Amino acid sequence: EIVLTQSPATLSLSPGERATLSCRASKGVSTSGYSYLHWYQQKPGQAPRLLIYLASYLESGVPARFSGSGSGTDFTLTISSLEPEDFAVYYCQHSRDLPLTFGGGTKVEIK
Amino acid sequence: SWNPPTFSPALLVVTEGDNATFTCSFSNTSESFVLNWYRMSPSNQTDKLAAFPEDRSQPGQDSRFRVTQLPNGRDFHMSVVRARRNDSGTYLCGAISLAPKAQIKESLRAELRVTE
Amino acid sequence: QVQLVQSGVEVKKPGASVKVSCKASGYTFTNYYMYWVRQAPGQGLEWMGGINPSNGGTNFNEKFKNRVTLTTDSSTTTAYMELKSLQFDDTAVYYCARRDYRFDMGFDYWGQGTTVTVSS
Repeated sequence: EIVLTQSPATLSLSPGERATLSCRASKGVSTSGYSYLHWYQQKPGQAPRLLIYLASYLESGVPARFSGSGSGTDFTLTISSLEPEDFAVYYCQHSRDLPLTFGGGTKVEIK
Repeated sequence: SWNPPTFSPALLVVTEGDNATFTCSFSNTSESFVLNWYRMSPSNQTDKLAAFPEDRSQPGQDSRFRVTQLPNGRDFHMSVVRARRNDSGTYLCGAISLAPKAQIKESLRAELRVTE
Repeated sequence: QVQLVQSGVEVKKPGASVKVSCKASGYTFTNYYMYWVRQAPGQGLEWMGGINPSNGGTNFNEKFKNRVTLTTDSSTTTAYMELKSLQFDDTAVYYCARRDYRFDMGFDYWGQGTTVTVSS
């Protein structure tokens, strides 16, 4: 069973700053050059939204200031310039095997 | 730019209980592209039997529809193991470019008739 | 254009069962597998299970293997999740989310969530 660990637990940032979020898997989630790791955004009380799929592909309609990178057990989500609408919790999720698990989340707060 | 995969042979005949092996050919297989193995459904839609790499989160995945990458880098065996009479149908494969707005290209369709 | 609209809030007692719906619209209902994930207060996101609308095949998290029943109706393009023998740890927000049937490119659309409360 693969466990996803997100760091940090909280980023207190102002608009215009760049957010970098880490997701580390207990086992590798990459095979044949594909990384089965997705990034979602959830504001509290609202439904999640897919941001990044296959760890580096930007979902259509999601602004280009979001980007994913990494492989194996180490993954990063970057918001190049934080906007007010970006204050929210961010989750990673793997699908290397069953069961599918999520990370604990990183809350991007306004300071 | 990329070309659609090819599916062979156009007509495959196997006896009940034997393995029925098609071949999907695609030369772009990489971190940019994925493969699908389909059989036409009663609704005349392509029902995904398998994928390369293995779609482990597909609900109700049946390992009896096996996909194997061959050493030559272009060919992929797509086999129905222990084929049954109800496995007769129309089969094809697809190649999916994963980059945002994933695009799909299908092969031509082949026929599998399981006899005896 | 693509929507997933779930049923309303559910208030249940322990031992009861609940059936949550998820009406899909704006797309070919069989081109996407449907999955169910819940989020409890004080817990994170937890995958419950999935169903292939074209053949009714399912997969499950072993925690829910014998208490969850997933069904679909293509004539109404609706996915259903039935959870029986509700206990207190079942209090959560329950989401349906779709995934491309060709390959796993994420849960690209989620329902709005269905609050289910188990209380005495």
